[PDB]
Amino acid sequence: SDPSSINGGIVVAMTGKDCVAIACDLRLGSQSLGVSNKFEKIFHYGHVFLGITGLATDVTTLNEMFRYKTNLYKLKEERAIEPETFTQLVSSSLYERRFGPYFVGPVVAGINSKSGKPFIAGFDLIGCIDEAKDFIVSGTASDQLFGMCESLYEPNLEPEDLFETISQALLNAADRDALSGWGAVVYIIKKDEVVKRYLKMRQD
Amino acid sequence: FRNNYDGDTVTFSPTGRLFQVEYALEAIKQGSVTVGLRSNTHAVLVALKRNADELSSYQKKIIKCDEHMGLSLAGLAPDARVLSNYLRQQCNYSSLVFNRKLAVERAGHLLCDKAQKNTQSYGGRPYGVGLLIIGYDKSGAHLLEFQPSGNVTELYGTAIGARSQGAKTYLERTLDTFIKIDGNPDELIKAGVEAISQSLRDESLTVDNLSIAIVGKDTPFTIYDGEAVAKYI
Amino acid sequence: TTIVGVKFNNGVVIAADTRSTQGPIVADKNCAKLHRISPKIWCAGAGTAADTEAVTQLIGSNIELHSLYTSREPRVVSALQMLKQHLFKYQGHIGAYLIVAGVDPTGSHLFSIHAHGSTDVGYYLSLGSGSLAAMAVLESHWKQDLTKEEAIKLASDAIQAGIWNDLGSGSNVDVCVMEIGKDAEYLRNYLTPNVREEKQKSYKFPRGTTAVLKESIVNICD
Amino acid sequence: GSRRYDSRTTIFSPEGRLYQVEYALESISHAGTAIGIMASDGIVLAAERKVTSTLLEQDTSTEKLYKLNDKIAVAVAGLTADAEILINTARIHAQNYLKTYNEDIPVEILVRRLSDIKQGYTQHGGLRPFGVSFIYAGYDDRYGYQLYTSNPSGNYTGWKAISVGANTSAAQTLLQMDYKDDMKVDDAIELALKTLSKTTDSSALTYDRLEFATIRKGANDGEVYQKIFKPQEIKDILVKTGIT
Amino acid sequence: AGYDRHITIFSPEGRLYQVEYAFKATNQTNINSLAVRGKDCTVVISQKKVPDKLLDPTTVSYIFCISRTIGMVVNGPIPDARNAALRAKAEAAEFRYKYGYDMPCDVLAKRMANLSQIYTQRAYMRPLGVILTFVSVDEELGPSIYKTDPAGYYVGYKATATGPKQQEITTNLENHFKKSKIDHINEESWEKVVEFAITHMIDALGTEFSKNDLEVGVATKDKFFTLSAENIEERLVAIAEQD
Amino acid sequence: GTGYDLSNSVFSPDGRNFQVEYAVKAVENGTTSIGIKCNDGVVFAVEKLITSKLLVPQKNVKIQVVDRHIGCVYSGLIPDGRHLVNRGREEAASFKKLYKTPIPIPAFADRLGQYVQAHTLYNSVRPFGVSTIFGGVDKNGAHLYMLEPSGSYWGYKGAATGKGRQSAKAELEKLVDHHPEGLSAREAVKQAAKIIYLAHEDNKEKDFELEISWCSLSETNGLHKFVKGDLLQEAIDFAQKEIN
Amino acid sequence: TSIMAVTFKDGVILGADSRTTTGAYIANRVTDKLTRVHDKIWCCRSGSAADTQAIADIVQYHLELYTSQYGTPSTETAASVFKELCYENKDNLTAGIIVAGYDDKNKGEVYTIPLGGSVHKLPYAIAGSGSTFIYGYCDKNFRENMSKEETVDFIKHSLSQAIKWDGSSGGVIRMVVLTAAGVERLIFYPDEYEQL
Amino acid sequence: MTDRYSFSLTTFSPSGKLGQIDYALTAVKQGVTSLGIKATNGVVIATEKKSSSPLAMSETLSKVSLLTPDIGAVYSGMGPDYRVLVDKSRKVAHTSYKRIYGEYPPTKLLVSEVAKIMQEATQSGGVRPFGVSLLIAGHDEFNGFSLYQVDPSGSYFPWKATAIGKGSVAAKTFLEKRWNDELELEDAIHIALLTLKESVEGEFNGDTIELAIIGDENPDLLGYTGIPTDKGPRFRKLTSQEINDRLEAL
Ligand SMILES: */C1=C\C(=O)NCC/C=C/[C@H](NC(=O)[C@@H](NC(=O)N[C@H](C(=O)O)C(C)C)C(C)C)C(=O)N[C@H]1C(C)C
Ligand SMILES: */C1=C\C(=O)NCC/C=C/[C@H](NC(=O)[C@@H](NC(=O)N[C@H](C(=O)O)C(C)C)C(C)C)C(=O)N[C@H]1C(C)C
Repeated sequence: SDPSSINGGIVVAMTGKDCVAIACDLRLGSQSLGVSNKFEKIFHYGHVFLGITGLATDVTTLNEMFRYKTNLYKLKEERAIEPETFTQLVSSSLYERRFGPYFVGPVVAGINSKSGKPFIAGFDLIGCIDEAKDFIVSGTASDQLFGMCESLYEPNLEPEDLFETISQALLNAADRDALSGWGAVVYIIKKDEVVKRYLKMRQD
Repeated sequence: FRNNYDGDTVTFSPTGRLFQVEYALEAIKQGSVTVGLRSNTHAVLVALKRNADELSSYQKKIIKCDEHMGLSLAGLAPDARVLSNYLRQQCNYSSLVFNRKLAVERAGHLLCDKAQKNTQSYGGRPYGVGLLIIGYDKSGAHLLEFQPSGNVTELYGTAIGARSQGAKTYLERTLDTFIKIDGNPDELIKAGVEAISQSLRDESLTVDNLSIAIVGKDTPFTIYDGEAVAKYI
Repeated sequence: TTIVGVKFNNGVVIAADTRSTQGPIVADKNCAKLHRISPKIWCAGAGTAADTEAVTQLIGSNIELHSLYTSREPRVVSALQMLKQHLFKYQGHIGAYLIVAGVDPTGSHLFSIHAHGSTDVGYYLSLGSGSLAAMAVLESHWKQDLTKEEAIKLASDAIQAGIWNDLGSGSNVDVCVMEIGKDAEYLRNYLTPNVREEKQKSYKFPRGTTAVLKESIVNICD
Repeated sequence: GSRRYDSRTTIFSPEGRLYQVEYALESISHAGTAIGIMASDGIVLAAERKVTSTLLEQDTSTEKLYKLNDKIAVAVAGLTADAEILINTARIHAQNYLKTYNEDIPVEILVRRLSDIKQGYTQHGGLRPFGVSFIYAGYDDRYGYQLYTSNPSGNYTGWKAISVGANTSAAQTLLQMDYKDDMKVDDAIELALKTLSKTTDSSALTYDRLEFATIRKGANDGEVYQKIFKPQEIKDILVKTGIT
Repeated sequence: AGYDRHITIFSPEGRLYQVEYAFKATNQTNINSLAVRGKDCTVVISQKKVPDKLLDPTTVSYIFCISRTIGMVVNGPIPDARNAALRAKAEAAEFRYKYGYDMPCDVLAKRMANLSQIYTQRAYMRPLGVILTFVSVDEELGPSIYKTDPAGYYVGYKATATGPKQQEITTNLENHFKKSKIDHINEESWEKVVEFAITHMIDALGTEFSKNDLEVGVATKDKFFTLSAENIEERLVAIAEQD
Repeated sequence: GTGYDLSNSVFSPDGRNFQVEYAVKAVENGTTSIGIKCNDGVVFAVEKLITSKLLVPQKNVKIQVVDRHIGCVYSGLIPDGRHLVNRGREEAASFKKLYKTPIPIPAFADRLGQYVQAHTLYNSVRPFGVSTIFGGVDKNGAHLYMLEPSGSYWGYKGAATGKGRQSAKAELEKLVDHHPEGLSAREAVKQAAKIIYLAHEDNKEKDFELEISWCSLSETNGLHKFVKGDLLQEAIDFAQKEIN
Repeated sequence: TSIMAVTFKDGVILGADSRTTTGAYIANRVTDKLTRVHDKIWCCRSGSAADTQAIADIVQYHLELYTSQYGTPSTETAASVFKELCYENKDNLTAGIIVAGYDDKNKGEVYTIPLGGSVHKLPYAIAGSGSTFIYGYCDKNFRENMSKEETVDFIKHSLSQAIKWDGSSGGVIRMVVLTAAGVERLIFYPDEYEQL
Repeated sequence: MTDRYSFSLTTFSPSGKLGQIDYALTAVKQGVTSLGIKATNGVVIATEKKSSSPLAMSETLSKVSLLTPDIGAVYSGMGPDYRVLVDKSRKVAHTSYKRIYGEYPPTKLLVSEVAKIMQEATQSGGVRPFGVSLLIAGHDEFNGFSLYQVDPSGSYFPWKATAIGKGSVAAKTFLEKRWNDELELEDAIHIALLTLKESVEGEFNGDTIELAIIGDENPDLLGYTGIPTDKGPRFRKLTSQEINDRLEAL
């Protein structure tokens, strides 16, 4: 039935002190059948990251679309696109399919290279922009993620702390969702460096 | 002069002439003579068919458009096919939609307007053929003369083509006589053959060389060729 | 969602709550439902959030171009006509319910548009799920000839009626004042009566709590 | 009607030549010279800025070297406006290839496309051809460094060293004189500047009249790098090579 | 090569002959017209010459009502004049429908000027041989005069004249203004502004007029109307009892 | 230069359009036709040349009706004339369909005018080779009009075009002076037949056939009808008498 | 919704309630259902607000353009444009419209255009949900050529009964008088018409 | 009817020249002088308002146009061509950029768009090139201030300062002398007025001159308050008064 519930999966972003984090599970199943535990849902164009939950085919399609668009954007603008701008591009791109949308739940995370300010935003399937200053959740376990975040979260966490927090939010939420899990990955983003870690979680 | 205003039909000459139409009009004069005349009961078409070799055939000059209407051509054979086919559709449309026989006067107006369209719009060329239309409708027997300029006229009789002026004078002279040949087709046809012969020169009208058609009161438009016209030579 | 519009002796003011929802879940606890069409023409929107934003920016964009073309200040009746004809063209498929207001060379104006394209005109209006709660307040306290402050109170009170009594409404109160003589003043988060109480505990985890399978640096430089 | 004013841009001459293509080329011949030299470890693009001034801003300026891809770039000779139209369709073509196959577009595939577009304005449409000639410098894992050339006609060919624009005959001769298969990028870089220096219609070959680009495989990495020199970088290389 | 004179493409001098010849056609009617701005009205006077006895004088006019508020006087052949009027009327109705307010004089003029500009650039469209003078009492700009030509040009005026003797009328008016120092006729009633208009037309042209020699249009707050032969006469008698 | 008369939408150096002027030549060469505006309708008359005894008398009607209250007669290229009427009928039909009321003559006149003026805007079309006299009775009385190949048209008291347009105009102007209080439909019919007979002198070579039609509030009830039988012969007599 | 138009001696009068609804909620209690399409040609709207407004807005545009080209349009013509729109788009419209206009030669005319898209010229017309409750009342009280006073009364009484029984109707009663004298807007409040 | 002009009206001559473009350029030369000057904190563009009748009201006609709140344009050549170009330019800034990214286009890109429109009128069927040259001056966050020139060919280039039209040769020379990479906006405005003077025959005042600049943000010109990140338009057209006050210290 619900297209956004065929493959499953979740994504979640969070802001910390001069840093942003974004994580996702690795499951890609077909209803109850688990099919792949290597389906990362996070992508990036320059220093801007994009996570996408929803129907796998569209997740793939949107990534290929934003790569196309961000590449041309760099060639013409002669600079990499910023988080805020990209958010707009994501929003208009989705609304352009207003009456036959892609079944995805996009999440943007990054640091404005010019202002150094952390940025995260979520969108409904037709572009409605939700720009939160703390966290953004998406996926079949979004309710669980909201519960986790609303409690675990606290402002200006240091990278090392934000990592614990985001990982625990993701992990415990996925464990209550039959369609999420099968491995997770977490990105900790700072002005200078970006670290990627794979979490150890239940495989059921 | 002329050379600067005859490259198409979308150009008027300094004197208000349309040369392309006039040149088209010429193709008719170069065509084989054909005659048309009518009484109050019938309308008749007589045409001289022309051949290429003696190993060839004689190109048909008369075309039936419906059971009550038909015509004879002079000029571009293809164009006559196009126009007569258009006249067949109009006759057909009038029957299918209104269960009404297309009046000859109306058929004429249609042809005129169709022709006119290829004389005011760039790209098109006028039709290079003259047509004589005869038919029997609700107001009786009729004869029309159609010119590629779009001018369509109702007459008692007429002729078009090479040496046509011959027959036309004859009819213009015989008028009072043939227009009264009512209830006697063979007489109207004979008057028609006598008219056309006034435009002969090369030879005399033979059997596979003459073509006659007739329509009237209780006479569905029919063409006669070969031995069928022998009794008139 | 609760959005209202109130006229006062020398202008017009519009207000709205800041809750965004998806089913019974709050999507955004502080979104902005007040949209700027032109400097002095703002519009409050309810219904499908993406729609209130898109249609609002589309007409706004066209109003901008029209203004440059005609060398005149945009007029509310223009935003109103462009919006309604658009919504009508889409047989109500664009879930936008708007309260459009502002001041222009012809005075101050207050209208409302419904998803299918019909429009209303009045001195006080309300739309959204909190529509009824807000309207009860307005029906109980509006009077002709209100002062800028009176109007802001009334508008702000009506939104609260929504925040407190309507489950689809909540959080803060956003206001925008458009007075016939001055610049329009947008008051983002004019009221913030819903601050979360200090959490009972901190859930900051002791580092090393999360089991990591593998690590690596990501190359962002080209 | 209209026929009267139709130039008929797409017809053969009694000799079987395409008038407009010929004339377009005639136009190109007066454009700032552009040179492409391919070495074993890289490619070099050099072009002379036609029309310059004290006031012309150069840090912001670009009129002959355009980046099409991350591994492909072109040098322009002719109508800049016309070139941009083509350049943009080219950038799009590369991105499409990438989206369809998840692989960077092979250099020749991009060139054949652009050449095809041109070829079209040659056979139908009643429009004028693009007054442009491109020198393509790119790299892929199937043919390594490649250097191509396309002109108003819609034909393209590969080269070791080539020039387009003004004084090509002179430039070609000089390159044919000192080019050697075993050249190294810096070798090519010098040969390039020297040739221009000899064909220039100007007094001296100053940096403010040049655009320079190199596609070298930065050894400390293992990948290929595209670099369009900035005013100062050209000013430097101009001193070293011995033209100061 | 010598066709840069038959269609709207450039000549070596960078000129558009077809546009210049279009201007030439505007004088075909051999009629002059002038517009002046009152304190709160706008008036356009135009000569009217109906020498044929078989014509119904009432059906002859180069003045048009584009909308309740916009009035237009044309200098040029009637068929192009009517082609232009009809378009402007449609442009005015449509504008009101889309934007919700009455189209302003200057805007309508800009829109028509742009349309003219296109015939200047597109080869299959010929310019219209007419000069359009639009007048009204704009709700934002007050009395207004905007005129457009076959070149796609237009601008607003304090007053203006058009036709074979445009220069005479113009300099006459220029003078009156160098005198008054104000950019309009300081008159409350339009009847007086109409009288001023006709008076100066006579001075500059050195000709006297009868009620059938003129055509007059007046634009007031929320209405543009034309005068009748009698409305004119009454206005003509008035100037007579001043001289 | 020259050749400003080969393409239609072209402006000559003195601001004219020769193609349209040449059209007028075709009109002037046509049969003479007129229109007289009486005080409750209009009368239309025209010259039908007997090119031969072979033409069936009365059988080639020239005057045409548009809707049920409008009459049209023209001189010049007949086919062009019919073409314009077909457009008029469409235009009248479109108008009625939306506004219910049959098209007012003044509205109809501009419909024809805009259409004809349209054929002087492009070189891909030829101007109309006819001048048309037309009119009828509407909500505001009678209206007579004449349209030129230029698209120009005005309201007339009397109108004439064609070969004998001068004789006619002379005669029409006379009437105007001898009837400052108007003319009756019955009288216009008679007078018209005469004007046609006189104007036939400039073509006295071939014999002709007269045709009259009218639209009078009191005589035809605002509807357009052809004058025939007794009233027709009677007018022929009145004309045949004063022609001697 | 309760709307009616009555032709009388000096012209014609249009009347309507001011209630717009969405279910049982009164979206607007001071609605103006008497819409102007020309100087002296107005209409009464019933059914979809969105549809009737869109239709009216278009007719107004057509009459304005019509005026620019052929002078003043008749009341009949205005009814014709409405009808054309309501008939040709019958499958996507829910508009019951009454067209009333005053002209110097015909006094006042009334054309009712019901849901189907048909047109009906009448001495007076009633429409809207409230109209059903006053068919009897109006049939027994309408007289041709009443005076302005009698007409205003007839309408005030009729609509008060409509407003009384039909929940979709209510608010104030609005009237528009169209005569040679000009255009007059009348408004009657509950307290006044309720106790009639 | 139907535009049968589907073929190019601008073609290559045997010499390789594109006539119509050359002629268009000629038309630009005949045009009234206009110039541009980029300072370290602003850009200025100006031209002379050659009123074509003492009865015309030169204010009702602007040669200096705002394209986006940080980009303005001025020209030389055919006024009507420029006008429609300005409308297209304002629209393209929306349809091809703001509607996609929610922000106005940076100068080079908008210029790039306008340029394309002109290039097309040089190759499309049935049209003539535009008879104008433009000077676009604007500012964007990542590129700062910039000045561009766009020709009828569709070509464009960045400038520190330049002039086009009638006395371009002379004006350009006067600018090459006075310009330096340390000018402050006020200085450029001054150099501007001086440069323009030479090219002006008779009257030279705030009523016969038209000048606007791209400089600091103008919150006062925004029209509303309450949105921190929205600080106001950088484009500002000087007033007749402001121009005269300057001419006094000229
Ligand atoms: C005002 C509340 C309301 O007026 N109505 C309640 C419905 C809420 C709408 C809006 N939230 C959303 O639109 C959410 N997206 C969404 O519903 N998408 C549809 C879906 O079924 O998934 C698509 C369009 C078919 C999400 C963007 C939050 C909301 O909260 N409305 C508020 C106010 C206007 C933000
Ligand atoms: C006259 C009352 C009626 O004639 N008929 C009752 C139907 C009402 C129509 C109109 N009000 C609306 O259209 C309101 N929207 C609406 O009803 N939407 C439907 C819904 O049930 O929510 C959707 C389309 C299923 C709103 C736009 C005001 C009304 O009140 N009609 C009045 C009079 C003509 C205003």
